[PDB]
Amino acid sequence: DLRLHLLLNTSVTCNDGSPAGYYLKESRGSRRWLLFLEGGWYCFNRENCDSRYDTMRRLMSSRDWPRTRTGTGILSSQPEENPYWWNANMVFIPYCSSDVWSGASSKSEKNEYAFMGALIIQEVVRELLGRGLSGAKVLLLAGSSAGGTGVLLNVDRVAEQLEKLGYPAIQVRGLADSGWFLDNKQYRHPTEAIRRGIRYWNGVVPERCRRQFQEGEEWNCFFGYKVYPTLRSPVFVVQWLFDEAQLTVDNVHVQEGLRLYIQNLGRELRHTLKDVPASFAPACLSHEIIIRSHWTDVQVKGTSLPRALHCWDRSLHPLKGCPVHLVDSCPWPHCNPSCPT
Ligand SMILES: CC(C)COC[C@H](CN(Cc1ccccc1)c1ccccc1)N1CCCC1
Ligand SMILES: *[C@@H]1O[C@H](CO)[C@@H](O)[C@H](O)[C@H]1NC(C)=O
Repeated sequence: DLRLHLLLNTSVTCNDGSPAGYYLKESRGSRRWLLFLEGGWYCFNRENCDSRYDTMRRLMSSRDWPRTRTGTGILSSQPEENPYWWNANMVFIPYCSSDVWSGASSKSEKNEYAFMGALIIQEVVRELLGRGLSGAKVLLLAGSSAGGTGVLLNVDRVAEQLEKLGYPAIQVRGLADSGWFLDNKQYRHPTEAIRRGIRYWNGVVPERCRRQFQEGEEWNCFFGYKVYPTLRSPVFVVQWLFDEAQLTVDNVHVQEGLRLYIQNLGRELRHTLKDVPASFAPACLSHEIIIRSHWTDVQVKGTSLPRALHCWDRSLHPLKGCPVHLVDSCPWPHCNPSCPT
């Protein structure tokens, strides 16, 4: 089990001003550290954040968090469940800021809620340095859904933080699961929600991407295919070709018009990954993968995700029989037989 620690700096808070935190299981024989960002949508104004506080309160407050959590999938310490990194130091960071991990604003006389996602990540890193992270060789910042987008927005800032604190030997990398979206045409009649959220949250984006798009256009940096080329840290992208959250935003819930729409979406997703050399993109209708207990079961071209990640590790020391770029070419959901049921 992973054990809860609330942040010693109690000014870095969840939405309601309660302290943020992290769950930790140390592995003293290992120099690998895995820091996982939880997902769970977001809120973007007073009225919809109040609604979230009523029925999704664990995503806005630490007051009701349990003392422990069980690590699953890539967070499991059992080699049978996690062939990739079972001996690593494991960290699960709960999502309690509702800001896609981008916020840097405190509660105040003008602000009913605090949106501190970007500061929460930085404070977790700083406090872990006193608990063994100072000896790491590799820090993998991973995340699913809003947490996958969170990796893209924060991985280079973690790398810059460790350099400035005097730890240039730690190699920072990212693993972004189910956070690679397209700003496409909907099937029936959403970027406005991110534009509004950034202002409400005092949201921050990576500096090189910010300098490209400029004031008022920072929402562009929330889209993987636009922010990825600006990043310097190595990032492995995991994305279903027919992601259910993508389809929900597109108003898809089969005749010719919908058939063409769905096939075009898979082709467009595949196009955006052509120049992403570490990627895993199966032709399945689903959402999230890395913390599911049966994450080992899916394969692309005969290679599982745990294998592809191991081959990525080797490449950062092409490899014979050890591929890292794995994108399905078949054009319809479940054309890959290994898709989840
Ligand atoms: C997992 C969540 C963070 C996903 O949020 C999806 C979008 C926000 N977009 C905008 C978007 C526009 C077009 C197509 C897809 C998404 C978004 C964009 C990039 C990264 C995160 C969220 N919302 C709009 C209303 C409801 C959800
Ligand atoms: C606590 O965090 C806040 C916000 O990140 C920061 O301004 C402050 O310096 C921190 N306090 C200490 C003692 O580091």
